[PDB]
Amino acid sequence: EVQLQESGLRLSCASSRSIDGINIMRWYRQAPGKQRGMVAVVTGWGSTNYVDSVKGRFIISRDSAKDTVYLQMNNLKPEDTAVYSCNAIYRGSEYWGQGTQVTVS
Amino acid sequence: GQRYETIHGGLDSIGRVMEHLKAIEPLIAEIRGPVSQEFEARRAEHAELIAVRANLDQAQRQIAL
Amino acid sequence: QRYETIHGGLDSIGRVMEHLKAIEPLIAEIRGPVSQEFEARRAEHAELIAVRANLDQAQRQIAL
Amino acid sequence: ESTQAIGQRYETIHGGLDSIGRVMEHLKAIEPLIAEIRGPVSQEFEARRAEHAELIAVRANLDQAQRQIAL
Amino acid sequence: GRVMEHLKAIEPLIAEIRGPVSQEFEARRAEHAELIAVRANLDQAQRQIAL
Repeated sequence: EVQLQESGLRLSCASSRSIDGINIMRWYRQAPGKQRGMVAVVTGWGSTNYVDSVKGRFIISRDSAKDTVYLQMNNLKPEDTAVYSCNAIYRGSEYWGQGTQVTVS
Repeated sequence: GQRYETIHGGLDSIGRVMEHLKAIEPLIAEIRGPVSQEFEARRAEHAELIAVRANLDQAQRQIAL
Repeated sequence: QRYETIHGGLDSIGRVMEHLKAIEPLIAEIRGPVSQEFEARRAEHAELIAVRANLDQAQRQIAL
Repeated sequence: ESTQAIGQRYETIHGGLDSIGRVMEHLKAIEPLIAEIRGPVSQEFEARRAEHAELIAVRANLDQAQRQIAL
Repeated sequence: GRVMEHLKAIEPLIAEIRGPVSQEFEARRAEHAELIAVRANLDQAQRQIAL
């Protein structure tokens, strides 16, 4: 039982509880008229990677204190325009929030 | 001819109602979907609680000891 | 939300009947002109049979 | 049963949902049949008025032949 | 006309698949809801164990 409420060139979410008691979490990008797509990955380690499209572009960071994760938009070309939704994985479960959208340019 | 055209407007009406189908039905599909995805999160809960009953039983037995 | 799932099933069913009761009558009226205005076209065909027959007779009377 | 049964049940749920989706997709392509059953269809329903006149022209041919017989 | 009568015949599948979702899911949501409290039982178990 976890809730991931969204926020947000810099966007974040907050979990119900147990940040860093929460193992792997990642973010996903929903381009319109398209299906789901992963964006970037933080782990409990702080080990991090991106997807090739946004490689170099986006930067992701975890704040252990206030139960949250961060994505910051960078040098965006409108092509990334999409609706984004932040994801997490907990003892073998999905965890999806409501997500939020990003615009042209 | 005139009567031909009257019932041809009828066929146009049937085409517009099928256009209503084209506009409505898939939205119904992806409103059924997320209900099911929440139910999958419910599978996850069920597995968690499978793990939980055995823990409760071993805890109570060791409490007795 | 799952109550809305139930009602979504019900309303998709309802609009489906809206169709069914539209098509089958609408196809019925569309059936209409087919039959009765082939009768009309047959009337036309017989008339332009009679006309060509009388033209044949008229041209024979021209010649004679 | 609590998960594996709910497992098979959820595969049945998604099978049904997407199967209805497939059936709706098959339905999706019925309007083009309506367009085919109307467009040039109504075109000839105008063509009836278009080509109902040269037979009136042969009506005139018979009339002119008739009073020429009289003449 | 064939395909329209086909949809007429297709609706009953939609109804009967609309059913069990409702029934089984409400009922065994109630089931999971009661099995939620097993976790509270477990928390009481560990607190008593520590004491």
